[PDB]
Amino acid sequence: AAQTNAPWGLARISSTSPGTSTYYYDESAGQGSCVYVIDTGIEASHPEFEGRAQMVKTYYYSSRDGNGHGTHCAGTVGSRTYGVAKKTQLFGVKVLDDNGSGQYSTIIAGMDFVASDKNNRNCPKGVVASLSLGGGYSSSVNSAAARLQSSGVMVAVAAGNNNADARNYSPASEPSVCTVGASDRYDRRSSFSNYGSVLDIFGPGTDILSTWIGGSTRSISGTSMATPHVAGLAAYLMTLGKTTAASACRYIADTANKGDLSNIPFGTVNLLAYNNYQA
Ligand SMILES: [Pr+3]
Ligand SMILES: [Pr+3]
Repeated sequence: AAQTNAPWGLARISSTSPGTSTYYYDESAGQGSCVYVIDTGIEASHPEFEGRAQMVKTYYYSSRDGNGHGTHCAGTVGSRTYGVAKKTQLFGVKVLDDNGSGQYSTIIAGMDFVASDKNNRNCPKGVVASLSLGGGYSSSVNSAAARLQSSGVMVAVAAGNNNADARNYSPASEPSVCTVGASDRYDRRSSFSNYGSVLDIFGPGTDILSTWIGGSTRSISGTSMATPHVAGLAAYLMTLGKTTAASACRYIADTANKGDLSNIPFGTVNLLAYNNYQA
């Protein structure tokens, strides 16, 4: 399948080179997989989700995304126009408030929730969780991410926007998950992207167009935007049967574009998420 004039991030993930505009992908499009977006919520009513999104848990007064951040990330996972895996099922878990903030206790509860809740869903091709969030180092937050991964969920987490070593941020610094840095459309490390040995992979993160609340769209930047590219890619590859929740991050690194990125510090992987679609 081919989407013409795609957001640059989608085009990038289906090309060995920067600068292309068409997103090439297998028509299976992540069908049969499930992605939990653990964030500010998802505006499930957005036409771009086509009925494939639903809120399943909130830790606040409402399940509504009153911010937009979660809706943007969910859109990059699986919206029609802005999504990597355009036919996946999206599940919203609101651990962040409408200012985009959340307590670590709540974020941990949300991860534990997904580990259990997946056992009540039909997700024959597997389960992914996208965590576009984080703050300073916490062994408890890292452990929650490790548990979620161990439970059989492909966990993708943001590296953080501190232009620093991700070792000092959580859940980024949890080794057993998939820690995602951000790149821009000229294949530079995004100016804000964290780096370091714990990064597993980079995804498009600068000037990423996706869904927003109020049935709208906008372009924003962050390792928060790179993370759902990788979560969506994992879902897509799992639907194709090429990999599993336990092995998808490694598979994505195995098959990534290598050495294409600039301003990568020595000791940080130079690996950019790539779907290797061959029609
Ligand atoms: Pr290349
Ligand atoms: Pr890792």
